[PDB]
Amino acid sequence: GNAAAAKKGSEQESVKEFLAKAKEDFLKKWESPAQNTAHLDQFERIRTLGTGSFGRVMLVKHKETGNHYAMKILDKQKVVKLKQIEHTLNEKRIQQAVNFPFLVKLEFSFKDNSNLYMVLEYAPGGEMFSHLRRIGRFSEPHARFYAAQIVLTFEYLHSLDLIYRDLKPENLLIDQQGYIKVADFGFAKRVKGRTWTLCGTPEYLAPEIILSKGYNKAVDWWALGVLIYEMAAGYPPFFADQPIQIYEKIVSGKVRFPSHFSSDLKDLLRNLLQVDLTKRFGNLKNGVNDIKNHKWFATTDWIAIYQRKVEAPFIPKFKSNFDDYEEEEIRVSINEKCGKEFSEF
Amino acid sequence: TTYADFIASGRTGRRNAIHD
Ligand SMILES: Nc1nc(Nc2ccc(S(N)(=O)=O)cc2)nn1C(=O)c1c(F)cccc1F
Repeated sequence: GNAAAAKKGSEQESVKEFLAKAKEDFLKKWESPAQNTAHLDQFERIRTLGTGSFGRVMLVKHKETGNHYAMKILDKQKVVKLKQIEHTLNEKRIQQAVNFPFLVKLEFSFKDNSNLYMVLEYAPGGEMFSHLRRIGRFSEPHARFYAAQIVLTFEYLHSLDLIYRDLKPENLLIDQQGYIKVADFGFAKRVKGRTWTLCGTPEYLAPEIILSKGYNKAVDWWALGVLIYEMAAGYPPFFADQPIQIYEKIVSGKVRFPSHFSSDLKDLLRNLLQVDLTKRFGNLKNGVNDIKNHKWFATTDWIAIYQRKVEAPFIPKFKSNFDDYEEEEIRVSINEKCGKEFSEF
Repeated sequence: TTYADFIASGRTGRRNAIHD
């Protein structure tokens, strides 16, 4: 409904009051960031869970509590070479400040001569990516369950003047209850108005990013369109062997839907994958309510989702089943590297 | 099929971000 999306007041005022308090909490931490809250030697390193451009992400156990975490290791020199200093500072400053059920917690952070360390809340279900590729595609109700959590997460992040800028199944973890946690704040940025950095993942980039136009939080809503499509189809709406071929498809104005997509799903996706910013859902007068009140979400009880009261369509089997990596011991240089650049981390 | 086209493509593994 379009009339419902352009409505107040009671339920909308409840959302407002929640978001107001959330902003107050966020600003305190934003202005006074947690820093140097642990040390490497407090963590037993178990196995590699994955790799990023800056280093391994390791399953670790906190020795004095026995709690398990995922520790993202970032080689400072590599961050500098890739010109990602400010993005890494953004990543840690933002992640330590936010609090929402569907965001991975930054539990501890610290640095040594060689590396930055981000000790993250561990999700036992691994990445959505792994499950989506194995299963092939998710049913519409399954996709909808995940999509709903992303909608609320972006409503939360955007209210704090944050843009996320790297939505993809690779960055979404599944917890013990089958719910989502958004991981990787590497491109997250707090900005009022427009920004210009060419960043993200090719399949998920909005046209305005590719076209070097200046952009805002509407890029996240475009990315949601891509995600929902990929979850429901099993493949993204724009794919090719090379990124340049992907970009040509994104900017073309054309999208084809699988024949099994419901009419409601297609309508929503046409409104999210809208090249015209004055027409893209999430970026209109009604903001996120255009999405929340769309037919495809008619069965979605937003409060129940937030409260984790909805039965998950899928709980990953837990036990052996982990991806194997060749392991190497961490060498910490005897000389401090890039101290000035990362002083605020 | 579009699915078969995707599965045979070089982009079915984890996708790296662009750091420009
Ligand atoms: N916080 C977090 N938890 C996990 N859990 C996890 C569990 C199993 C596996 S696997 N496929 O079996 O090797 C992988 C991850 N990851 N994680 C991360 O931040 C994280 C991420 F976002 C992306 C890649 C790797 C990570 F490590």
